[PDB]
Amino acid sequence: QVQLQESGGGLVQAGDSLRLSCAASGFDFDNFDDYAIGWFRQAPGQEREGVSCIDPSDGSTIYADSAKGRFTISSDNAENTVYLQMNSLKPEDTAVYVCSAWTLFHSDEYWGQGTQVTVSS
Amino acid sequence: KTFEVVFIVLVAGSLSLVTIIGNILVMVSIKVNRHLQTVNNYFLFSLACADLIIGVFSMNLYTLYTVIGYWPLGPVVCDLWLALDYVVSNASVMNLLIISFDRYFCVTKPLTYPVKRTTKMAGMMIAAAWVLSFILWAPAILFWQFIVGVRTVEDGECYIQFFSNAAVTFGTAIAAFYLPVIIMTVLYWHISRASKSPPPSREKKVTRTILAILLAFIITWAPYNVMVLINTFCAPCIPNTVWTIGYWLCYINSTINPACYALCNATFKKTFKHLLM
Ligand SMILES: C[N+](C)(C)CC#CCOC1=NOCC1
Repeated sequence: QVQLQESGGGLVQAGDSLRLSCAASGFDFDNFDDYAIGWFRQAPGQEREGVSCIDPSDGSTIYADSAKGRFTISSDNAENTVYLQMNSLKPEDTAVYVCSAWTLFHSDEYWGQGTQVTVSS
Repeated sequence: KTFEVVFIVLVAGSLSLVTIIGNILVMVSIKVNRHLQTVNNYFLFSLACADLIIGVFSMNLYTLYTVIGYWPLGPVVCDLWLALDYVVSNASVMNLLIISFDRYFCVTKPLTYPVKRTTKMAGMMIAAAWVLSFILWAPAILFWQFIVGVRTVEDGECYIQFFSNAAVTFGTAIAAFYLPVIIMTVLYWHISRASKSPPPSREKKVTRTILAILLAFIITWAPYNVMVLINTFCAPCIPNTVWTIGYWLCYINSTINPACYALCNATFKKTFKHLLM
């Protein structure tokens, strides 16, 4: 079955940009195409809010009202790996970024482990 | 003609058997597998529970009722069995309904709702389903003879005696099937049309699965719910055979539920197969 690993976790000064990449693996009788993938950030003690979400099958982009205009998401359908690039960061985006995958109607729900993104200044 | 009467207990009996086994596998595979223990599957748990009670009690008692020729168990357990059956079947339907709602909100609010919705809310909506079902069916079923002053139910047969009175029959039936099927179908329409924008996979698979679900609910629950309306105008209108088949068609929904909701998911079946060996 599938487990999802993250990257791009590092320090950045205000105004800079990062690229978090989530790689999924371990497909059998199910396809990476059959999973819609999103990025969730968690601040210290705060709600596990969802930043953005993408459906690779359709290419349909759905962002949150907080990260619209700065964050851009896409993927590599053949490689089964998604890419979220965020631009012009503020120190308000300091959180652990985990990777989620829901199948249609949330039956097969998966989370990753996450990567730390600390923004300076 | 003697062969005929055993074949029916074999078919209906084995169907009941398969029903309870299936839903037991659902409950078990949810409590055992921690991965599929999402909020969405709590509704599946309640559903499988209702379908289990339906599977073991309703199905076999109606099997007995039909195979004997009459209801020999007495007025007490007739009123009881009918109250139970109607309540937990209405509970199944309300479950499906609340599942529909949940899926709608999971679709429209893609990131906010799945986080905002907690387990407590799930338990609340489940309890609400069972409570509403019970309130709508139970008190009207048992105390319909205390209010009228006579048990209209024949000595041999066992039916709901409010069926003679159309005025209540319609109002109860619609709040159980018609209204809920309207709601389910309309917000599933909202799901299909809003989610996926000839369309390659999204609209295709969504429309497919939604179609299968709605087709199941309808093909099973409609025939009886429309025959209940037929018989409310004329008593000798419907043959007991056809009536029986309406009843059973209603029962087999509780058999097919683990196929439209659980096994329709990829993982659930994989979790199921280990229970074999
Ligand atoms: C149909 N049966 C009598 C077997 C069980 C029942 C009931 C009451 O509620 C509902 N009927 O159809 C939809 C829900």
